[PDB]
Amino acid sequence: TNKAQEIAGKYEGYSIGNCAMFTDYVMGEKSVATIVPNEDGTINVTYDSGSGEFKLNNIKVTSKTFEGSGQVELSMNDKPAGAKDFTLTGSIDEQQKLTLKVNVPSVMGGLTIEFIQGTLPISYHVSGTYNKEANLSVSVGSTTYPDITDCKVSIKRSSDDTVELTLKGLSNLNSSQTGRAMNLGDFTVTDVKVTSTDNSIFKIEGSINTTDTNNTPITGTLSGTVSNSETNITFTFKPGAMPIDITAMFKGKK
Repeated sequence: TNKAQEIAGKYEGYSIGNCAMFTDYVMGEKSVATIVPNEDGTINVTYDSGSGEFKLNNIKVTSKTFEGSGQVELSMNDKPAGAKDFTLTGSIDEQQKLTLKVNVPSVMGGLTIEFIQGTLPISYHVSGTYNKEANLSVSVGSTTYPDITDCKVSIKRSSDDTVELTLKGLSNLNSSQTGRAMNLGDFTVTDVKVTSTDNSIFKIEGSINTTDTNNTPITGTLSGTVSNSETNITFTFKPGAMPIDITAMFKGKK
């Protein structure tokens, strides 16, 4: 059994992209890499990333590792993206998992794409910037303040099933006829848990225990959902030593 056969196979997973302009972007959720031995002991590799198919032929294998270069027609969108040069490196680890990385240096400051074997982490289904059709409605006791439309929530992956969530816009709170506004800043809630019973509606939940951008302590909880680019989140928190909670309901689209 030669070295090419030792790494032969269909490997399934997902593909993540990084360039000068964005990081951790999903290039494909159901990517496939296929390594097939030739009679002479070389391999052909086909990597369907989901935003481009990368092919190499007649490549040599060393210590479960390979590399090569070629041309790819990228399809991050449908449009006729002309051929670009790429280099590809790949290796199979001791547990038979494939790691694969491609560099397309001539586009967007340097585009790299990584193949990661297995299922897409759930946190990718909630991460993003929800600043479209956005609204933030704040209430305390019997007061409901005017709608804030200058606001957003940003969600960043922290692990497979946790995220970091920043609410911006509370600084724009204006007084109501029934009460004065509070001075409130932006804040970030780490360790927010991501779950789903159907892989279509995603629940985000966590306790809040931090300080805002004016250093006011913020304590409480948040609860929301993401589905098809829309989020709805209720934050219930106490600023400082305030003996009543405030509620902020956010909605927006990414």
